Amino acid sequence: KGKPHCSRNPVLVRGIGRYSRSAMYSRKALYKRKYAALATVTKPVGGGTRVVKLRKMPRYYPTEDVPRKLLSHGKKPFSQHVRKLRASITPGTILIILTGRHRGKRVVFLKQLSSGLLLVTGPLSLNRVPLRRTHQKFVIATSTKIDISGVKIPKHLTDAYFKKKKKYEITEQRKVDQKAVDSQILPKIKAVPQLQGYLRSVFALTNGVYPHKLVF
Amino acid sequence: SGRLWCKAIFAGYKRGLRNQREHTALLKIEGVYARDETEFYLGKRCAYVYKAKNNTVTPGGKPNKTRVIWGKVTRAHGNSGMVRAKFRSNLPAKAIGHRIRVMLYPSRI
Amino acid sequence: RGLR
Amino acid sequence: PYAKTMRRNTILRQARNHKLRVERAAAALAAKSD
Amino acid sequence: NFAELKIKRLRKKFAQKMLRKARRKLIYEKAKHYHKEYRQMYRTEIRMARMARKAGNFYVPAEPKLAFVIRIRGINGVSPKVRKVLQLLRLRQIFNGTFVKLNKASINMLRIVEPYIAWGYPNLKSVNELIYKRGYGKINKKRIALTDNTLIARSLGKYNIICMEDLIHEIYTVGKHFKEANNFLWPFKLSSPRGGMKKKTTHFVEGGDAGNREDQINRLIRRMN
Amino acid sequence: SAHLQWMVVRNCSSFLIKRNKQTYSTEPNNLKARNSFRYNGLIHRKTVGVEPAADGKGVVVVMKRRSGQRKPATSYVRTTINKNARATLSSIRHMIRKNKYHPDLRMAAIRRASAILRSQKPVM
Amino acid sequence: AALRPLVKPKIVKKRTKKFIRHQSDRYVKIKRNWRKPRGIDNRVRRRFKGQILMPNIGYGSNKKTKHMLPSGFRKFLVHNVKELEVLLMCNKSYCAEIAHNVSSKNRKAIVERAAQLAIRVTNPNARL
Amino acid sequence: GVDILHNKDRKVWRKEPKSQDMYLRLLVKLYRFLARHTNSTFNQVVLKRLFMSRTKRPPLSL
RNA sequence: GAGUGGCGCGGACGCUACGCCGCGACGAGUAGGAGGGCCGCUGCGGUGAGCCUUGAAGCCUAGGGCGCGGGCCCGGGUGGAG
RNA sequence: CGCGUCCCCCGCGAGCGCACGGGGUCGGCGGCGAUGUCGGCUACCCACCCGACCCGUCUUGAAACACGGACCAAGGAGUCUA
Repeated sequence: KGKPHCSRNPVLVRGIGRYSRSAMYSRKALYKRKYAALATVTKPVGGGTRVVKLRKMPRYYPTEDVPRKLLSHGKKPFSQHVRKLRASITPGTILIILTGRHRGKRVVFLKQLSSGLLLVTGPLSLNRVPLRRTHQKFVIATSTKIDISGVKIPKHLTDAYFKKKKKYEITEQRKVDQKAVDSQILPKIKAVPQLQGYLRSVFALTNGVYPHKLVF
Repeated sequence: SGRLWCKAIFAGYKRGLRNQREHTALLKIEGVYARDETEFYLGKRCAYVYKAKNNTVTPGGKPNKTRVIWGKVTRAHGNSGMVRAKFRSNLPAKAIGHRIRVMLYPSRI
Repeated sequence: RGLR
Repeated sequence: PYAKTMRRNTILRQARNHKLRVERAAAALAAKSD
Repeated sequence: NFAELKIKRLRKKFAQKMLRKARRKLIYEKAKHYHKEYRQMYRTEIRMARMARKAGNFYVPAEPKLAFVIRIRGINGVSPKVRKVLQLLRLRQIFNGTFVKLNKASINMLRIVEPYIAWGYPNLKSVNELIYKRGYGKINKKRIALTDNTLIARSLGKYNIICMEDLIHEIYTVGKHFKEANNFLWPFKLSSPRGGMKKKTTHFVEGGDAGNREDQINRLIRRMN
Repeated sequence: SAHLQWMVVRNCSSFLIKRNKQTYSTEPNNLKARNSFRYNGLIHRKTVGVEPAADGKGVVVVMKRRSGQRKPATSYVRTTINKNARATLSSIRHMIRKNKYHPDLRMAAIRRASAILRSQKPVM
Repeated sequence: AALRPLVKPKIVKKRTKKFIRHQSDRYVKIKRNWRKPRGIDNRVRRRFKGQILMPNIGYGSNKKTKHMLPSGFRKFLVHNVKELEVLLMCNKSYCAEIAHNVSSKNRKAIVERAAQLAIRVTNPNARL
Repeated sequence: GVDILHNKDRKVWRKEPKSQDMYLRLLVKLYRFLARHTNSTFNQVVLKRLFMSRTKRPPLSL
């Protein structure tokens, strides 16, 4: 028994401890922490009893096999990957969707979801886009923000909620959660003037427009 | 509604003088005329869009006649704002002096 | 021995 | 293995020096208010 | 009985572990000593130059012991005396590097392969960079990368050079077993100079990039390493 | 002896079948069916062989007896195993391990036996 | 479906075209079959820029992917059903190719035997 | 791009007996193992001599 | 290293040793020299319980492939005895 | 960072976990699908950019205003004996 105290020394730089191993001996106080020195489960049967084995041997062997691999270290599965946000992607930043069906549409960013996909909502009243996911590298984070400091996004909408089950029909849950969240964002966009019509408008490249000069 | 790609004139091949290397392509993106104006376009996706005789399936809807060779801006090339790109199969030489599309969507803004 |  | 020690000492020494330089600039800002 | 047998094997394994920890500690404390040796070496010449200038006299320092030699020209159209000296230095390829210690014998060998080499007096940093990044040993006449200290310790154990910091110390401060530590190091396969040369063919003094580049060799080491 | 009459039949045997950079041997007791000093069914004193049965169903495990080896009419003991897949292979593993009779041919004999049983099993 | 091989590595080839003989373009007497040119002035021989390439050992394919069919198997050439039980245990990496001059009535026995043994045939439905 | 003469890159001694004599070939098999797996120099000398031509392993008189 | 005193019946691949495997450096070439050819041609001794009138050799081919190459193997057609 | 002991001064604790650690993995996804489309590099025809003089031979030096070669098939030149 013993409650695990979180790492006694902080991290100065990645892989480097703040305190050396003389400091750390005193920090952990080891001067008063010194130490000295299944297979076949039986079954009753209606001329005696029998000994069965859960995990009993295979009935078929293939004519040729592949051997086991070598062992590597830094090869994590996707669930355990460290997730980045680009610094400009601030919850409330007005993105420009670039790739899919809703390309060129300006859309309010809500929050970074658990899998690194941006949960994003251009209000369905304005843009005709739902509570939809997007990717960071397929948007443009504009220098246009509104204060989303207070309002509570439902927690049950997550990366498992948005996954395609397998024509598609909009559930009543989706429509309630849409007008639930959007009822709290619409007064924030209708506060700052000319901003609802700006979201309703579509981004495009003109003649004499080069993106390397425009601040957006 | 409107356009979502900068216009790159395919200038010609990566080459010396008496020896051209067809694996790399030299792009001239319109507007950008320096090496300190072409940091934005490094890593972006490029498309040589053309149309040919037969029908070829389209990702998103109906089989059309239109076709693509997807590329990728790798480097800046020389002092006056040209760009090295590299395509999944080598570009055809009939395309020299023709339009290809610089996309935005390995986006860094 | 001097760990004990 | 002494590399870890040298790197840690270098980062700490640079941090302290920067703090002292920032404090000197703060003293200059005090003097320019005076 | 076997209780005894595995107990003995466990003891012999633990004995091998504590022998590793004892050697490892020696590597740490020798690196801490060499750090202290280098800083007092560095301070001394600034002290001696100051006390000289205070009196109003001059301090001519020690003429340097260590040279780094880079071959800049290739294999085609080369004299037989220039060939023999270049392969006595082990610069058998364009952009190969070796350390050679300066005496009377080696300088009169350098000045007769002069237009084919660009050499000078290296820095502690350059000696660190070359032996850590491009460090390969001549173990069983095979060019093997110095990834561990058990290569250097197993080869140069007799001369008390048991780690990379020992190797770098014996190279930099031209010691006793420079010969057996320099001949251990396989000649350094450097890249092409990034930024280009000035001019290959002519001397450093007359614009070019051949002959003796006294303290300026460290800049060429950065661009080729 | 084994190594002696290997050096005679390694390149110049009736059974040797070289083509397409591949070398097999069509020997009546070779299992894995390839030109080797191990799997050769004629060389050795001890030999294990797995065949399909005289009829459709079952396998036949062939054990070359120790005693008389210039005596080819009595040299081989044939037994048949028409059981389920697991109990067929278990009998072979108990014939090869628990007699200490070519323990290096144990796994190769179980793979061959399994292939014979999978062969005489109908297609959908 | 298909009888899939035990491993599918992607069979990378250094060259795909043939090594056509020098001046096989012009003459009908000159075959396409390769012959190293030994003429004292020959452009191809002394490797001029933009001439016909000569084969080297450098062009050699990977030892893992050598003689491997597009599918991933390796061929064995078979005349009768006595030459299939050879392939029985070499099943997942090797496949049978029934020879040119095997009669119809024998192909209908080899493929109906190889179907039982689960061995792939590269030309299964030839004559019928 | 390195100045080596390749004249003397190959070594011209025997790695195996030219003879297709099987009994000699089994002795060579037997002594390759002992040359490899002992710190005896005798087995290395005997193995090397088993390769040599009749004009190089002459008849010793009684 | 070795002695005498103080339940469960289990464990991949391998090793044509003329084979399989590991690490390092290298690779222009006429006359010329050597090696390796599972490159090819025609006949003899062995051998494949080889192939073949349910179609052998030969020949043609925008067919499918293999080999660094010499070359080769399948598909379709023609042909009629090896 | 134990004292029970060897100087001149003043020999086997126990676990669990994270990883800049002896060479890449996902416990991540998204489309399109039966005479109108998917794949097929090599191979038939064509176009475009770059490169690109016609072989053999004697010669210091051959694309040569040096000689042999219109085109195709079969034959055709280091052999045997001492």
